[PDB]
Amino acid sequence: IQSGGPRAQIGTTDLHIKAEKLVARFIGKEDALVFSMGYGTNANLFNAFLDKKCLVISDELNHTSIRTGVRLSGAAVRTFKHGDMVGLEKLIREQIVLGQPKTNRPWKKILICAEGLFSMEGTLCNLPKLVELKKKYKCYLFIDEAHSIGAMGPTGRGVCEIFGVDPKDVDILMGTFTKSFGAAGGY
Amino acid sequence: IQSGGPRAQIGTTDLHIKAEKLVARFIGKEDALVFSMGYGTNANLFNAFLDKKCLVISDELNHTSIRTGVRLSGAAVRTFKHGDMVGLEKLIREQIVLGQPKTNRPWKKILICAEGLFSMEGTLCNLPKLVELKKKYKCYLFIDEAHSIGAMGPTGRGVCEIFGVDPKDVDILMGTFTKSFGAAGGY
Repeated sequence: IQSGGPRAQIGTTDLHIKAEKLVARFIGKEDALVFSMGYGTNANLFNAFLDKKCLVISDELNHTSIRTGVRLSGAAVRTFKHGDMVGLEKLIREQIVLGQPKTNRPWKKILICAEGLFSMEGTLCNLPKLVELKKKYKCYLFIDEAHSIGAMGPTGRGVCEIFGVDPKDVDILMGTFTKSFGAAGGY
Repeated sequence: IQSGGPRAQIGTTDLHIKAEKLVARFIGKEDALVFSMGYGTNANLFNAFLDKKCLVISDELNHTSIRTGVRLSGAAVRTFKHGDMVGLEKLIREQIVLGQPKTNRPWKKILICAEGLFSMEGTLCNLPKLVELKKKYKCYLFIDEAHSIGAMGPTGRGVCEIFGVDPKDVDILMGTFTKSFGAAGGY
């Protein structure tokens, strides 16, 4: 029941490797990592791959962990009304045109954050149209499948199975084992 | 008394090579070209090395040939009042900040055009301060020594000799043999 330390120092075992391989095969992607907390995952991801010259366009109903993780990095934030895609496209166009505030230089990067299922409304996210705009405007996509994985779809793979979307158009997928697997952690 | 054709086709002789070498040695630069007209030189230079995403900051008293050459290329033009350097620095700063019009992207290039001696006022150009700002703000310098070369300076080299400026801070120097050499052409 005792760990050794960080994964980089001594903490890794073969069980971690097996779990990562099995999760990656289950989702349909190439590789995966596992952590000991979902809140920590969402809080420490964006700090790692973002900066203060980038932009994040996230839904207004996102979880608190995503907000904390984005706040820790330094990027700019703009939100669109929940379940509205014309507003999303309009915001994307306007923010590409305007550029960085007070300097008007081109945005170095644009990331879109959403959720597979919002667990206060019960609604889904319009994944096919999100893929359409991300391909058209060269954005990136981040999806949080905390409540979708394991419990939705014909065989339980989430919203990609529900909408028939190939799980290669989504740049980063993350979820937790807490909701529908009776365990703890994230990936 | 007959030429053959363009310099690229058959028109070159050894006399052209000797003249280019001697002019380059006389001015103090590394290499030079000679043409058959000064108006044509000024009209066809900027078309060759400029574009529509660049900016030209020229004095308000420049010759007509410079204006035609700049107009033929497509670049944007802004002028500063004659004999005023605070306005020049202010314009440089504002135009670097603002960027390309209606798009606000960074200026791809900035070129400053002046004259060694303005042959309607009799005044010179403040070469040392022009060099100071071009070095400070990373601009480029173009000088038109039509009336200065041959007839000004301790030994007749122009405004570089008058101000003691090393003729390496000036990116492009051009003049004519019409005024003070009793001939025709330009370099």
